[PDB]
Amino acid sequence: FEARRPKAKAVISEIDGVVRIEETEEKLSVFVESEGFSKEYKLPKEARLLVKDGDYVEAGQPLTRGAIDPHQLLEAKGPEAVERYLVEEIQKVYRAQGVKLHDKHIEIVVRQMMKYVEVTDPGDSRLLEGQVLEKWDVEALNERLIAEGKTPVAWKP
Amino acid sequence: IVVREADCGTTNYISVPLFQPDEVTRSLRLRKRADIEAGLYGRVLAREVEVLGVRLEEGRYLSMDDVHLLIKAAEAGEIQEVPVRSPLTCQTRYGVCQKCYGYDL
Amino acid sequence: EKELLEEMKHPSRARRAKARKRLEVVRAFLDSGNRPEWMILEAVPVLPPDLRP
Amino acid sequence: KGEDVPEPSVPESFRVLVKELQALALDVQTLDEKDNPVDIFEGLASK
Amino acid sequence: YDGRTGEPIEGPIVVGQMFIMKLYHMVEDKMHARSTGPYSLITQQPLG
DNA sequence: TATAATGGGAGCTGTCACGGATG
DNA sequence: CATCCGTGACACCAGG
Ligand SMILES: [Zn+2]
Repeated sequence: FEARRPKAKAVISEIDGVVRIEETEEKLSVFVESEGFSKEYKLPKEARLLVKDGDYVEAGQPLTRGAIDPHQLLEAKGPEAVERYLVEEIQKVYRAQGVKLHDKHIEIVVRQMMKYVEVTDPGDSRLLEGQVLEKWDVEALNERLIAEGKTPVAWKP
Repeated sequence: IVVREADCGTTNYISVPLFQPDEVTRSLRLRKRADIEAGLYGRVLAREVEVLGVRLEEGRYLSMDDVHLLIKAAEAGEIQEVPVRSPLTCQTRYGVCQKCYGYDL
Repeated sequence: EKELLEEMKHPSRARRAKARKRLEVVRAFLDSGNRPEWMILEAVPVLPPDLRP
Repeated sequence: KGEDVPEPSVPESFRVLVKELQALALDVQTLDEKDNPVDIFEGLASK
Repeated sequence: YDGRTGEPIEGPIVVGQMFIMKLYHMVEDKMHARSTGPYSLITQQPLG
C-alpha cells in the first residue's frame, strides 16, 4: 500500500530479449539480448533464478525470485501491470489468512495511488519538466491545448 | 471517492483472468473458486459474453450464479478471462460511477 | 522567474531540478499574490483571551 | 416544545481553529461561490 | 432435570463445585448517560 | 548606591521511512 | 549516483 521498494527485491528485465547465462565459479550475471540490444544484470551468486537459459522474457518479467519493485514494474511495463500486481499481491496475504474480500476495494485504493503524473515535456503549457500534478488536470489541459491546436503536455505515470 | 453518477460512459475495462500460470511453469491452471468470486461477483460486464449457450449481456450485473456459470464455462474451455467494468478504469471525477463499481455487496 | 526558466534549459539534470524547485515557490507567490516578505513578522498576532483562559 | 430540531450552524471549534490559525499569521477565509468573504463571526470581530 | 418441564436433559451433564469470584468491574459503577451537561472552556464541547 | 569582584553546565541514552544535504 | 542526517509518524473506547 505504501509502494515501497522491497528489501528482497526481485530483478526484472527493462526490455524484451533472450536469456544468456554467464556464471563463473565466483560470480554471476544474466544478459537479456534483443535484436540489437543487450542488458547486463549483475546479481549475487546465490540468488534464485526463474529463467531457463535461452528463454524469451517480457519487459518487466521477473528474472530473480522475490517481490517486484512497483516503480520498476511501472517504468518497464506500465500502469495496468502495476495495478494488476498490487491488487493480486495484497489479495495473496488476505486469502492466506482466510479473509474473503472483494477486489473492488483494493482497486479503489490503487486508483487513488495512481492519481498523479509527472511532466516530461511542457509543450506549449506553463508547466515544468518534473512538475507533479493530477492525471485528470493534465488530461483536461491537454484536451484544451489539442482544441487550441497547441502541443500537448508529455506526461509519465 | 463516492458513487457520484450512474455511468461515466467509459469504454475502458479490466479483464479478470480465470487462469494463472502454474508455479511449475508447466501450464495454466484454473484459479480457485473464492478468488474468481472476489474478482467477478457483483460486477458489470463491459462486453458481450456468449458461453455454454447463454448470453451474458453488456451492462449485466454478474450474480453469484453468473459467476458459477462463468467458472463452468472456463472448465469447459470456452473462456479464459472476463471483461468487466472496474473503478480502476472509471472516469468519474472525484469518485466512481454506478456501473464501474457494481453491486452494493 | 525568467532567470529560472533560462536555467530550466540546462543540460545538467540537478540544475534543472533545483531551478524547478525554486520556480515552484516563485510561481506560488506570483499566482497567489502574497509578498515573500510576509514570511517575516513585524506585528505578532495575539490570540483572543477566551481561547487561552 | 415538541418542535423539530433546527438546521445547525458553524460549530465553535472551527471558529477556534480559524482564530488559532490567525494567531499563526495565517488568514483563513470562508468564501461563497463568488469568492466573496463570508463572516462566520457575525461581525463581532471586524472593526 | 429441566426445571421448567420436569423432563431430563437428553444427555448427562457435567455438574460440580467450582470456585468463582466477583471481579471489581460491576455495572453499578459503569452505567452512565447524559442528555446535556457541562462543556469545555476553549472547545465548548462536552466533558468526558 | 563606592574595597574587589570580569566566559554555564547538564546530558542521560526507540524504530522505521522519507526527503534533502553533502561529499 | 550513493551514504548521512534531521524530522516525521507510530489503533479505539473507558478512567486517569
Ligand atoms: Zn465509471
